[PDB]
Amino acid sequence: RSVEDDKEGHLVCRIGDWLQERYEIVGNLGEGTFGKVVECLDHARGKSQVALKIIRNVGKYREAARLEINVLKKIKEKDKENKFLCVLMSDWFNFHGHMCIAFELLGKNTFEFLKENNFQPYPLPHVRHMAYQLCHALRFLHENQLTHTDLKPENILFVNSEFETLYNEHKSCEEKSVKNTSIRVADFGSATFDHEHHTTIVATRHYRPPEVILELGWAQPCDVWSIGCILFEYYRGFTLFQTHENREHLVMMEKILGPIPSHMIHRTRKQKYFYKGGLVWDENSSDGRYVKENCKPLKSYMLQDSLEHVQLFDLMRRMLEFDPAQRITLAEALLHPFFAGLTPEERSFHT
Ligand SMILES: O=C1N=C(Nc2ccccc2)N=C1Cc1ccc2c(c1)OCO2
Repeated sequence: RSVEDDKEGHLVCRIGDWLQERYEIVGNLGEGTFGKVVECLDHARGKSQVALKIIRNVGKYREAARLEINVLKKIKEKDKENKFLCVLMSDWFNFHGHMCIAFELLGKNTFEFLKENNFQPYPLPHVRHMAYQLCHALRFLHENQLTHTDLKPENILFVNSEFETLYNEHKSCEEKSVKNTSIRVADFGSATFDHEHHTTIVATRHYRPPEVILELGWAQPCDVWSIGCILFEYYRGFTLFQTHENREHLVMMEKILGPIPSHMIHRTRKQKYFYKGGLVWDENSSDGRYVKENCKPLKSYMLQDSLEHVQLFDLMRRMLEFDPAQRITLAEALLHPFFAGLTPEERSFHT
C-alpha cells in the first residue's frame, strides 16, 4: 500500500517485506549506484531463490534498467539454452517507479570474493578458466552486435562461491580457494548495440580504454581492454589502473605498456594531453608521484616464469593493445595457446 524511498532514490526495504505479492526479501546481496540487489523467495514459483535488483526511483537509472531488460530479453531469445553464460532474467516489473529485475540466484561476485580473501589473487588455473568463460560469453555478445561497456570484477558472478581454506607456507597466511570457478556475466544496463547511439565516455574508469579517453570512438574492442584489466586484477589481486583522472591514466598506460602510438595521437582532438608527440604531465603532483612510485612495466608483475604464466601475459598484452583495430578479438583470444591448459571439463563448460 504505502512505500518509502530515501533522498538518493533508493527503495527503503527490510527483510520480511514482500514485493508484488510473490517476492519475499530474505537477505541483502549488495548495492551499487543503480540501486540494491536482494535475495528473495519466489512464492509464485516454488518458494525458490531469486536475486532481485531493485533500481532507484530516478529517471536516469529507470531508463538504463528498461534498456537492460531489452538486452536481457534479446539475449535469452538468442541463447535459449543458457550456453553463453549471461545471468538469466526470470522476470521484471515496475514497483512504484522502481524497476525490478529478478535473476537466478548466484553466489558472490568476483570482486567480493577477492575482497573477502584479503585481495589474495586467484590461482592461475582459476584465472585461466575465468578468462576462458569471459571470452566465450563476450564473443557471443560481440557477434550479436552488442558491446557490454561496463565489464569489471563486481559484474562477474560465481555460480557458487563456496570455498576451501588452505594455509600458504610462503605467505605464512590462510587462503581461500573457490571450489567451482564457473561464472556468469551481469549488468547490461550500459550495453550498446552497433546501430545505437554511442556515448562519448563509457566504462568504469579503471577498466576504460584509451580510445574512450582520446575520444576516438569505441566498439567491441572496448570490452577486450576491460577483460585484460580484469585478468590482471584476478592474477595479482589489485587494480591495474588505480586512477581517477584522464592524464594520470594515460601516464600509467605508458608506464605499464609503453608509448601511445603516434597515429592515435595525431587522430585525437584531446591534444591538451600532448606536446610534440609526447604525453604532458606533472611529475611532482600527488598524482605524478603516485604513478612513478607504483606503475611499472606489465611484464614485471609476473609471479612465475613457467610457460602458462608467460602465455597469460602474452594474452593480456594482446588484449591491452593501444590501437583498438589491432587489439586481439575475443574470437582470436579463444584460440590463444594459454587456453591449452584448461581441463576438458572446463573447455566444454561441464563444471
Ligand atoms: O545485474 C547486476 N548488477 C549487479 N551489480 C551488483 C550487485 C551486488 C553488488 C555490487 C554490484 N548485480 C547484478 C545481478 C545479479 C544477478 C544475480 C545475482 C546477483 C546479482 O547476486 C547474486 O545473484
